[PDB]
Amino acid sequence: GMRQGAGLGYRRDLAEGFLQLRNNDRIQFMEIAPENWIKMGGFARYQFDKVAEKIPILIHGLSLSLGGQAPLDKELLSSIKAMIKQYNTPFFSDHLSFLLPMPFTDEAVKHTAARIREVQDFLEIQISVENTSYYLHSETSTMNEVEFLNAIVQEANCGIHLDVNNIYVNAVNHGLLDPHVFIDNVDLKRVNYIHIAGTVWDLLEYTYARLSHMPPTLLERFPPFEKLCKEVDIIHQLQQKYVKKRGLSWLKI
Ligand SMILES: C[As](C)(=O)[O-]
Ligand SMILES: [Fe+3]
Ligand SMILES: [Fe+3]
Repeated sequence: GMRQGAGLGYRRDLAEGFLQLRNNDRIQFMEIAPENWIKMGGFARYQFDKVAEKIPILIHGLSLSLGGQAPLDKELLSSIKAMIKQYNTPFFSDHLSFLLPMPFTDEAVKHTAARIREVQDFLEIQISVENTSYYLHSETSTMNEVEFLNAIVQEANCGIHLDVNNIYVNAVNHGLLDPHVFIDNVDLKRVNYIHIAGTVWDLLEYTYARLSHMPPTLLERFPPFEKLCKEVDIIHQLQQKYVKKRGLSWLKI
C-alpha cells in the first residue's frame, strides 16, 4: 500500500532516477506492464524490486486482449496474479485489442464483458478497461465509443482506466465524438485510473472538474528523468487545485 496522486511509468532506462528517489512523495506510484516484468533479467528485476521498496506499483498490461477471440492466456494471467500478490497491488488494467475495424455492437459488448468477468474471477479482483485509439471505425457499429466503453464496464462491473490522449486522438482521426461529449457521458463514478501524455491538458482539467473523486494520474510518454518529474509535479499541482476547490477525496488504490 498505497497508490494515489501523480505517478510515472517505469522504464529500465529510467532506473537510475527511480533508484535515487528517497521516498514516494513526488513520484507517488509507478506503472509496469507484466509483459516487460516477465521478461526482465535478474539485474533489471533487482533494480525494479529495489525501487518497489519505496515507490508503489500499479499493473497495466499490454496484451491480454479482452475483446479478442483467442482464448485468454492462462500463463499471462498467472503472472498478473503473481505480481498482484508479490507487490501487494490489487489493481489491474488492460485494453480491448493487441487491419480490421473494432465494431461497437452489442455482440462485441457481450463478448468483451464476458471475458472481463472471467479475468476478474481468476485474479479475484476487479479490473479496469482502458479506452484506446482505433484505426478503422466499423460500418456495423450501433453505438459510439463512450457508449461502448460504458456498456462493457457496466456489464462486466469493472472500472475505467481513462486515457485523455486516446479520447483526443479518436476525435481527431474520426470526427465522430467530441472529446467533451465523451467525458460528459463516460461513467465517471467508475474511473479509478487516468493516463495523460495543450488541448489535451485542458481535457484533463475538463475531466478533473467532473470526477467524483481524484484518481491516480500517470504521466505516460524519451526525455531526461528530472524533466519527467517536473511534468509529474504539474499533474499533481493540478490535482490539488481540484481536490481543494471541489472538496474531493483522493482515491487510494
Ligand atoms: C499507450 As495507449 C494507446 O495503450 O494509452
Ligand atoms: Fe495502455
Ligand atoms: Fe494509456
